Amino acid sequence: VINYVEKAVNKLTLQMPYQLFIGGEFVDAEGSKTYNTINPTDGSVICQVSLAQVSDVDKAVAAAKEAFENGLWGKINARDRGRLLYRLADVMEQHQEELATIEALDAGAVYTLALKTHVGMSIQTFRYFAGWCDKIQGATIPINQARPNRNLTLTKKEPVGVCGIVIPWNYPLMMLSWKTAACLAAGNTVVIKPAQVTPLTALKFAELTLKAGIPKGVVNILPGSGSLVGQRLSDHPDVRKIGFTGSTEVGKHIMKSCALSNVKKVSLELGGKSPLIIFADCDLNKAVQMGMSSVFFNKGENCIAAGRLFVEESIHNQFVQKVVEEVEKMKIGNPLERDTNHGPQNHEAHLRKLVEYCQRGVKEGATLVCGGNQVPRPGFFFQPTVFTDVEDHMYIAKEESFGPIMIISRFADGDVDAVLSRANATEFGLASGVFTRDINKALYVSDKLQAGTVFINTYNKTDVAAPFGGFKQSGFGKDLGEAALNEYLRIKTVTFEY
Amino acid sequence: VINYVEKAVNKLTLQMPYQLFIGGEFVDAEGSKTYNTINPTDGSVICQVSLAQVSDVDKAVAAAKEAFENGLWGKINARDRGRLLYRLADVMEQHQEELATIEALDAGAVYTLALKTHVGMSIQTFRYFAGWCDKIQGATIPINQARPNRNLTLTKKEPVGVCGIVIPWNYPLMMLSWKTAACLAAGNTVVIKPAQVTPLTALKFAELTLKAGIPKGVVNILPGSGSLVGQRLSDHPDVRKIGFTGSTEVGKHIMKSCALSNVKKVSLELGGKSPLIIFADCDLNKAVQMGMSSVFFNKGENCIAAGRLFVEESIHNQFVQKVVEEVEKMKIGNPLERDTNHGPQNHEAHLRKLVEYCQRGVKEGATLVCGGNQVPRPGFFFQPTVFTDVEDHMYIAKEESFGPIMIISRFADGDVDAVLSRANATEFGLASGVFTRDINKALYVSDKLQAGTVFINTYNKTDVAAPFGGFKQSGFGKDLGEAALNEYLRIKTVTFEY
Amino acid sequence: VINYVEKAVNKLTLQMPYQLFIGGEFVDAEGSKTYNTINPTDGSVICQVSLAQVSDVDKAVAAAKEAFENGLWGKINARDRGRLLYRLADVMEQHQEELATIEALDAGAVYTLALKTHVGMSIQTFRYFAGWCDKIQGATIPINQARPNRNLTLTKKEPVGVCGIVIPWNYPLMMLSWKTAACLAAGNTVVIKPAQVTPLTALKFAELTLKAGIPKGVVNILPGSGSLVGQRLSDHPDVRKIGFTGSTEVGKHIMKSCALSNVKKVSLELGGKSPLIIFADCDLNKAVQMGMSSVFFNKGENCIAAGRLFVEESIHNQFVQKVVEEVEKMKIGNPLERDTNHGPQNHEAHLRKLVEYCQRGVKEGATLVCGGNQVPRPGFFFQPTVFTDVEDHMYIAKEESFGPIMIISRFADGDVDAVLSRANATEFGLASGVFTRDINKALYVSDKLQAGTVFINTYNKTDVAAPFGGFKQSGFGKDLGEAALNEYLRIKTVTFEY
Amino acid sequence: VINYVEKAVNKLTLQMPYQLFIGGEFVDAEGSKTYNTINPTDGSVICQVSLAQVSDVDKAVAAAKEAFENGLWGKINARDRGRLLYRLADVMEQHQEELATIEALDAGAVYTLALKTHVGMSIQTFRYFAGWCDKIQGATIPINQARPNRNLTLTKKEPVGVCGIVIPWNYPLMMLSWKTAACLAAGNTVVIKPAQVTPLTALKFAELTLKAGIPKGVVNILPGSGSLVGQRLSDHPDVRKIGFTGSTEVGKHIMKSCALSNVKKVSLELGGKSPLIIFADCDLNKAVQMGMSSVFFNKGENCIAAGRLFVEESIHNQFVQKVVEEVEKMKIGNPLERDTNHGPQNHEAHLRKLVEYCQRGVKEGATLVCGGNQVPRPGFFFQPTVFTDVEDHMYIAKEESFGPIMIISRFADGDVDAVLSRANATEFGLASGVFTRDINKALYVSDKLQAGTVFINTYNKTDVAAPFGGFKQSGFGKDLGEAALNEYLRIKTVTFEY
Repeated sequence: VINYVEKAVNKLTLQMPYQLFIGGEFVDAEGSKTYNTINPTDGSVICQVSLAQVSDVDKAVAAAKEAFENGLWGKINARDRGRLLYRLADVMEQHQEELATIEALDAGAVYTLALKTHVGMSIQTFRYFAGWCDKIQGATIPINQARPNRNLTLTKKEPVGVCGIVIPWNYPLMMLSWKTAACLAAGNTVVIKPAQVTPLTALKFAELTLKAGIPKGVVNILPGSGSLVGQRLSDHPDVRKIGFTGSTEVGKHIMKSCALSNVKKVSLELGGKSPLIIFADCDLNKAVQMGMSSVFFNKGENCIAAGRLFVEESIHNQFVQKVVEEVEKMKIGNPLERDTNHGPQNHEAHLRKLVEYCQRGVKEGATLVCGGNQVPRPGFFFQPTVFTDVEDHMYIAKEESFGPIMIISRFADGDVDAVLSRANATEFGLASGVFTRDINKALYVSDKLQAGTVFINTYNKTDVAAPFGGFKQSGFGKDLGEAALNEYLRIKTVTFEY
Repeated sequence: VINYVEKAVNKLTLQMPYQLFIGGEFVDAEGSKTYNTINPTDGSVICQVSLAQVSDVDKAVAAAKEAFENGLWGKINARDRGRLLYRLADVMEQHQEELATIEALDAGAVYTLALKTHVGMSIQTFRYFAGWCDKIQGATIPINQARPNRNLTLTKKEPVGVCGIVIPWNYPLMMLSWKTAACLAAGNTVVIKPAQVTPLTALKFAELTLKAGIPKGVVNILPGSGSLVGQRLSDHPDVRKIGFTGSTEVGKHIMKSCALSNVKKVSLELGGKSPLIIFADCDLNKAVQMGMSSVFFNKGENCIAAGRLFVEESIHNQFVQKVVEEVEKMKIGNPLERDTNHGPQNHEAHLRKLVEYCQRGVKEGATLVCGGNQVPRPGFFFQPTVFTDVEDHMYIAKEESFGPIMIISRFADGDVDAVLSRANATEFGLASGVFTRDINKALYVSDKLQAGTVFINTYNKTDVAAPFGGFKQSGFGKDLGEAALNEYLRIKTVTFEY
Repeated sequence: VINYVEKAVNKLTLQMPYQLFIGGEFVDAEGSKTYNTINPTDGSVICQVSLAQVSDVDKAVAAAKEAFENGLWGKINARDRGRLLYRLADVMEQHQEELATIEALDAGAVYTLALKTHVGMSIQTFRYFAGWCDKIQGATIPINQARPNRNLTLTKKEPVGVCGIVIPWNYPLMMLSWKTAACLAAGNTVVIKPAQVTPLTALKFAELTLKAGIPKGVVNILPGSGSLVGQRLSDHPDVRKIGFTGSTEVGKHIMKSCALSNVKKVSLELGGKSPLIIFADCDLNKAVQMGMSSVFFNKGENCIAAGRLFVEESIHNQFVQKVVEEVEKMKIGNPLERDTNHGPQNHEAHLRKLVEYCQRGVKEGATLVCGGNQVPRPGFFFQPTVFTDVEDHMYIAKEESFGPIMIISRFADGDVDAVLSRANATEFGLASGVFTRDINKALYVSDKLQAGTVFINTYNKTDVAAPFGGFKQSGFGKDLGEAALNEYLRIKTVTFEY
Repeated sequence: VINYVEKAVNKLTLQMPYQLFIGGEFVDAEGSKTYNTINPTDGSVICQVSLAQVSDVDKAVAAAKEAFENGLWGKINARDRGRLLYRLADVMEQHQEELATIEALDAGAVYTLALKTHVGMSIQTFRYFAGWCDKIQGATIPINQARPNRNLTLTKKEPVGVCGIVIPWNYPLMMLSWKTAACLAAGNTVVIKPAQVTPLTALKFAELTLKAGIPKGVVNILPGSGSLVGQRLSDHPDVRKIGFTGSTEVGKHIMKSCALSNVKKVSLELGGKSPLIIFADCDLNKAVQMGMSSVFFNKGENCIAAGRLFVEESIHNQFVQKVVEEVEKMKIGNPLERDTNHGPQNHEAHLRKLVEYCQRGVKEGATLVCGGNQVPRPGFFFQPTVFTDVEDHMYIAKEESFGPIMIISRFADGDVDAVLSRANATEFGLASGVFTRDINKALYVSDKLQAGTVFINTYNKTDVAAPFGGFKQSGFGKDLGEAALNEYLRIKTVTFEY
């Protein structure tokens, strides 16, 4: 029997585990330490959650190691491992309303969006990777023959072993799912650290692994702080791989820690300052719709959000007025209400960063066209914001907001290479976009953009089959697609002579 | 007009450049600093070589950056890049005797081995990767369609940009070639740091890039110290990837430096303590030949050398008897003499280390069967050495010698799981081998060995098509094979809506 | 509602459709023509089944074509096509006892075997290929650029369209599933011609596609004769691909008919005369068990059955003695009885062929050790048969029996190339096998066998992930594995200049 | 010594072999039978060429079988096979002016074009496929394990054996090269039948394989008639694969002959009636330039030639004006004059068909804008022709001219699906094109065109890396690219239990 926090909301009775998940069991932290998780819609405490300590990380890694080395997970067929992951996706789908509600409460995710993306995409993720398990293939290789003898060379794809996954708070279930699905499909076991401020879908996911029949110790979940739990994962001598999504500075420190312990493999998705170039020959009304999506989707708490929009001089003014007209129509409110378009920011500290961000933008001389402030109501709501007259030297031209802030610069009519130069003048390279009806421009611009993803006449179009990862200081390695599996596999070369 | 050190030796005239190679020209280091390179056959000075300084590193990187961003290398067809690399291999072949002789002088490589391996495998490497240039392909992916609209998703494989390559001294030209061929085939430009003690084939290779018509700036070579030149390459904001081969300790430091600068990609090949398991049911004569090769090849200065032999108890004495008989037959001497089959160790400090290594082995209780000492002749020759009665706790059972030292333990007849457990009891995971005529044991043992390469009834059988890299603290990433290209490429996802 | 033949048997109530399945409905053939399907355990009529006519084929193809061009199947995401095929596998699993019972009645398949293989492997097949739908990917290719312009080249993997599947009677549901799963996973629609003698699991499968939600017209099933139905499919101008399994002479005629109509694509699996080579150094008791399986699995009605065993002279007599002991332990009876391990032959005309086959074997001079005859009982049972002293010139050394007839030849001790030569002296090349504990022999023999599949120290080990198809007159193209998808896809190359 | 026809021409002394090439020797046909090859520039006899008989085909196939089974070609490393094919490409390059002059003489290929395309692409083809030899790789597959035992499954890619290649007369050397390079890269041996009317570059090519060191019997060339030589190749019991390019009717007959002999593999490229769709929003002057190339390239003797141009109503009349202006500037004459744009048709019978084709187009009501008859001058020149007011039911809208005849229909402005319907209403499916600056039209149109190749904003842009082959009655299988290799390889599955 599992201890729950029960809550009746959204016409459901939520049953939320709140303890550490280690070796198939929900257990209190060492010395029963806990912390509060906060609802961004009204600032209230949802419940108390176990606060993992160093000894708890060690118990989790030990359980993951045992599950990998001696447990059923390491012995079953690749095809049966896949069956378990498909059953897990089915169990998640049976609980999708509940998971989406927990996400609305814990993260401020608009409920209708959370069904489709936060939860719906996580289900797609497990189903996609489940189908990879028995389709992961090595090679046979036509090497030179040590005549008069013969040689056969093959490669074997093998699991890396115990992995640590450290994730951020913007899409708690979905980020967990991206990495976990690929990690488990490859035959590994895992210790997951959700962001401290958003542990609840992760703990509910953990209970779902029990319903799906995932062997004990395969998945272990440790709510708690990065500087304690995350740090110990990256230092642990039995952990062989870290998968990380978060900030550039923490990513640096994680890679350092992987280096100084046991040269564990690492992949890093480190956010960005993604440019969107909008030419005068685009479909303007579509560009407004997609341009706004690029910035405001999931209240701007979106790794690939367009952090700058460059708009061609001759449509710039019409583009801005049309955006303001559409911004006025956005319904801000409780994420659980079906008419809500724009939910609260994830947590209070982040809201404060956003207020300070927009003060600095006004200070340095950009034109505030709308928004810029906390919305007057309970919780942590921020008004959808539009800046124009942004210049390349400005702080808001360089720094990632991670909030609903459209940062617009103009470019001269016909100025393709000049605008690309401005778009590429960043140490980030996560995403980018271009809107234009002209095929020659669309193709040339996507070639020249220095980003891991280029959207053409769309934005936010991710898919579980399409690899997602950054260039330069946005990190390296892919989540999603076949490419993601390579992070979680090792290649063994076997050469016979006969 | 290039300055050479000219030397008549081995029935040819060596013309050795000795300066830094930057932006397609040979140039002195800052303040014209130099150092001496030493011939391990007699301890004599071969010549003075430029000693690269930090500002030379910045010059090399800026030439590489400019070659990549604006030069012909970034504009030519992939197929034409391939033609230049195939022409480079042909120029290397035209100079194969000269290169092999430089290698014999600088590194102590036995000339007939150097022609076949050091040089011959380098020519194969460039020809292999030249064929990859126009066969590097991305994907088209069947993503969910944003109905009523359509979506097309593709991936583009793109070069990463300026790369830094830092290599060790055991196979100077061949290590350089493994990494450089894959690096250039992917369309990157490169700054290479050869080990300080062995710069000469690298600088001759650099001259050959001019004869092959490789555009200036594409290849830049900086003889000099790792603590200075290597460090600055790992720290440089314009370098996007480091490929490194060397010690675990330096690899940790490079990975750390990659993190703390700009999260540059890194691959690491870090050596190991590779076990070779010899069962009683093998062909014993062939096991002696291959077992000796596994230790003594290239005077044991060999990343994948077997660092422990486990020999089934019922054949252990007869195996050791036969090994001793063959060691007595080895001809130790000048690497340029055609009768020589064991040349000098690469440099004096390494010779000292081996003497000390064998002292510790005797001290801790291992039976010295033969060798153990410097050979009483000029230069840095070390005796082919056999230890028996080696126990798992011994220092020589855990530490990598990188010298011609066969380290033998017994295992009981019928043991398989017990010896595997002892063979896998290391934080390294580079290579391994198993000799047996039994199919079931061969397959089972290769499955169970925790190493990047498993040889079955052979050893040292590398091939340019077969990926090579370690597990655990032997690092990550591959050299050789199609898999090596992935270290040198980035994946851009492009998603259209139409 | 659907019309069923109801039958209480095996502690179940069977509900068997018996009509044509066209455009999502069971319908009578033109003129309400029918034929009888025969239970091979007693020779009784199971029921009457619609007898498809030419006008019915034209309707099936029309329904398939509409379903492809205008129906839902042609519009849904690949991922959703995959979900439907997974759902199909789940429905087949929910009905596995019933499907296994129908196969016992219709094909004489021993129920416990049918559950595990005929049905169990069919379920695996649909789940395997369901996983492929959203992982079928084309390429982007680094072509030469028409300077000063640029070029992009990609390939798209597309369905072929309407396919005809013509299958034999030995594994009615399983053969249907192999081809249909790959065909549908690639996005095609299908008209299936089951062998006239075994229509019933196919018709039940048809009903299960309704339960799974497969759009109408995607799967169409036409019980009837090959000379009428099969021939029209192969002639039809709207069918773009035929997948065929059966005899070499019908395969040739199908391929000719594909040629003369509209150059439709064709794949052919044409049976064989598969050699199994048993060396004296194998595990002998295992060789007896695996050797028995290679011949007697599914009453020898097995495309990959070993049609010749070559046994090394020093173990021959002992092998034969041990085989006869095991053959005597075989329980011949009703496939529905749990103790049965050898069921009846599929139908009467095949039983007649087996009797004549053995008559000719005795006539030409082989020694009949046991069997060779119809068992004295109702139905069409054939006694497990062993021949020894078979010479290469004999009819039974050359021609496929497709019955439970073990055909044994000796080869001299130490021969390898001589036995390989005899094993390869056939126009067939479907499967083959080798038993030996010697790694060098196993690898060498597998290299030299001219067959699509080589089993090493096992036999009948097929897997849904492992491609299966023949060389030479055994045909071309693969079922199972990623390779199977290629028979059902076309590649479009798209080249842009910009 | 080799017998040559010597000819002083184009500043060279051509040395042209004229005999059969069998087993590395040039030999007369049976009974010293010969035929005349005709210069299409003036109708003169170039020389007499051996006329292969049935007994000559059997000798060529015997030489190829022995070369494959017992000769060096079947024994060398894949990498060494690649080196020989690279060297062959280099020998062809050394003789490129000579080969291009022979092509001018024998096929009427314009010399400047023959250098760049007929010969230049043939050289690229060998170099591309030479790079594939050591990169052809099979798989290791994660099958279910027969517990308590283990299983390993791998695939091996192997050559098919003796192949026959039957080619047409439009690009004699280039079609030979496409097929032969992929065939040989995969490790096969080959018997080539050049079109009877154009044997000379093939026989010169054969001599070049001797200079390149291709082992004797690997390549065999038999000039002679399709109905005798080509027929015997497709009937031969030792030929395992036919690669064919030519007409649909011959291709059907070839495929039928493959069926009835020994089920040999077959690939077919059968020409087309390829539509080029030109929208009003294209770059019009470039549309005219590319539209002209699409038709008139290589005097229309081009299997991917646009056989219908659909031009949007609002630009139709201007398009046709510009075309007539460009056609009047075309220089018609001797293929050796360096200003010739338009050479003679390949041979007399083809010229006569072109005259009848144009009579038929006029008779059925199409408007002849220019040309339509034989240029008055010696040889077989045909006037570059333009037809407008072409309607869908017309013979010239359905049938391939294979000549310099632009066949233009309008389509209504703003229609897209309707023009697609008309473009797709053919049983052919080889190539197609679309000219438009609109990205959404380009992508949608390329998706909907039922053709193996779609060109966007270009035409005739083939590349040795980009697979080329038809859909529907244009045949199946690819030439060029990695995909071509699969026609020439077979897959062996090897499954171990241990």
